[PDB]
Amino acid sequence: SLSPVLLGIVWTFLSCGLLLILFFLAFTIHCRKNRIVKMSSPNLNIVTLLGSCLTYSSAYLFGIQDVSMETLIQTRLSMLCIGTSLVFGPILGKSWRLYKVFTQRIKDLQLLGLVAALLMADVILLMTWVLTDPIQCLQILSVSMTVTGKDVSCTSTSTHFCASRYSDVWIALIWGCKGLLLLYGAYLAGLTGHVSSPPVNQSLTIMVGVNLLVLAAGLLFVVTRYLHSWPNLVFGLTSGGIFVCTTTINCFIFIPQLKQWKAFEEENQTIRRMAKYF
Amino acid sequence: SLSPVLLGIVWTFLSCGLLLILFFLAFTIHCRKNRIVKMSSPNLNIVTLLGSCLTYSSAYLFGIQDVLVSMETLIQTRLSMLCIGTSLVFGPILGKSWRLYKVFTQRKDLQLLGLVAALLMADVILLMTWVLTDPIQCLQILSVSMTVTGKDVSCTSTSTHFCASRYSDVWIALIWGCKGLLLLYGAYLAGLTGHVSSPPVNQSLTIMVGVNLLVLAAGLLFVVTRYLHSWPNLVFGLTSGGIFVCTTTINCFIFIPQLKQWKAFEEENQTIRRMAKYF
Ligand SMILES: CCCCCC/C=C/CCCCCCCC(=O)OC[C@H](COP(=O)([O-])OCC[N+](C)(C)C)OC(=O)CCCCCCCCCCCCCCCCC
Ligand SMILES: CCCCCC/C=C/CCCCCCCC(=O)OC[C@H](COP(=O)([O-])OCC[N+](C)(C)C)OC(=O)CCCCCCCCCCCCCCCCC
Repeated sequence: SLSPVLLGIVWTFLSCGLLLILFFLAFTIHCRKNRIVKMSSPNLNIVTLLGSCLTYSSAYLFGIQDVSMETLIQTRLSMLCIGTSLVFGPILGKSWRLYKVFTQRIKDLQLLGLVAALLMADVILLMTWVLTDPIQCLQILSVSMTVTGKDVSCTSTSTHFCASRYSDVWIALIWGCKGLLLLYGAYLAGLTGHVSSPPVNQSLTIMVGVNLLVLAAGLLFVVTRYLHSWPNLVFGLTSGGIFVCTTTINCFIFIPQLKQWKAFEEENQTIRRMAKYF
Repeated sequence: SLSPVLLGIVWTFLSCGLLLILFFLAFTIHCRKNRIVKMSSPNLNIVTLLGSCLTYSSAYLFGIQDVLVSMETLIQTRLSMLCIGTSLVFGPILGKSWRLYKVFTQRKDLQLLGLVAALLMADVILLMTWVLTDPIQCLQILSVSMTVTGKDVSCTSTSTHFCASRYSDVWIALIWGCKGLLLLYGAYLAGLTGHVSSPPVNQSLTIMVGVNLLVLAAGLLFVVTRYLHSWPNLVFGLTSGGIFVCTTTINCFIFIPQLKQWKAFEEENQTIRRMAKYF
């Protein structure tokens, strides 16, 4: 039921995003010991890039329709939740470390432990969601007689959807926990405001990321809920929102590093040129 | 409909909160030239207290049930009052934080009043669009559904009467979304002014406590209103308690330090007056 053209366009965009993420991974693994890369916590960037990979994979999984379907939907939604937690944890840890060293001074292990607890919260919520009530797909046909007190109307609808019995409670939980995390992250971004350079100070990236996150989540929640008879629109909007948010966050993280690195080695090459000239 | 004991208890608690807001308003207006009050923003504190009054008033309206047999406009007005009251409570705090940040980062109440006026105009245009496009309708629907799984088939008979909008989750996501973006910017502002001055002038702790309590209460009350419509006492008590807790906590965090630092100032004044009388 999905157009091949839209599928091809979305897959090409997601593959280009994955290639960009892999390029950033190669850059931050190869140039680990460089000053510009080393001062930007290259170990905590691996977790962000891994979460970005998970988010892109879930965006891919959002595009297959027919074939169970419950396992597919749970898999892609849990992949999205895990990937976004892994993307946003390291940034918050970096901001917290910058705040702590600035304010009357943290190893990578403690930050990774905090990120692991953050991930465990999501794992607990997803596990209790999957076990308490799965996302079983039901074919619903019914006849409804509407009485508003002034007019009588009758309608017969045969609808099919994949959802939980109490899906809004799990929604409100996941949205709520992520929102508390984002509020604390915005507080951290404010605290480490104009405290250092962009590659070290992850403050604009946090604000852009949380704003895009809230906007995309609201839009896609509404669109999935109500425009379910527009499969191409829902698929395109979901994939575009995931792609835009992930690509924007990763670009904000890594482009400053790339340009500062280019300037650093250009200066080193000029120094070597001067040494060779004499 | 609703138990008289729960109604009485909720009304007592809301009345006590409203009297506390009235006392804070009297303190702000009376001592508007005092140094501790003046270095705060009494004109903006008045707006915060008026928003608190609106939020306390809406909690009373949440307890009216099976009286206006008129029920649609009651829900519309109680929810619009909550939205406007939250805007009026939180806008002034953000304006005070922004003014503090801009004063100490250099290279005014009318401007902040204009900013919060725009903030309230956003909610006004959202609420007007909600009412005019998709208003609440109190409709009774009886229906039978033949729920069939991959291998199992069952039938159910449901007859329900609820007052809600046709595209209710659209307006929910919109208002929740705009409020959440403003609260994210408020958290950013609280971070920017994290340790810039004292709690009477600095509003970081009040902002963070308020946004956390607000998100938690809204998330709880959305779910319980949606899924526990068969528990009128529970939903009424929980909604009133959440509104009361949020408003009371925010206003106490704003105004108690003012009272503390005003009483200390007055005590110092009295001590020096007594020493002057001695000599
Ligand atoms: C950094 C990159 C990451 C950001 C990407 C943002 C994109 C989000 C799109 C996915 C969310 C919409 C889909 C909702 C679920 C669905 O498809 O329906 C199946 C169902 C709900 O179906 P339904 O209710 O939408 O439709 C049925 C309507 N009916 C009338 C029957 C009720 O899912 C559930 O039951 C709930 C599952 C919760 C699991 C978590 C979801 C993924 C979380 C990813 C975002 C978390 C981070 C951001 C949080 C926001 C900021 C605080
Ligand atoms: C500082 C003090 C203020 C904080 C007080 C926080 C308490 C909030 C409790 C009220 C919200 C729950 C009620 C939801 C609407 C309802 O009653 O159902 C009628 C209906 C929804 O009904 P329903 O969907 O819940 O039940 C019917 C289910 N059915 C299957 C039929 C759909 O309301 C609407 O249609 C939406 C109207 C939106 C108007 C705005 C609501 C009030 C706004 C107050 C909170 C804003 C500030 C916080 C935002 C979040 C933080 C970023």
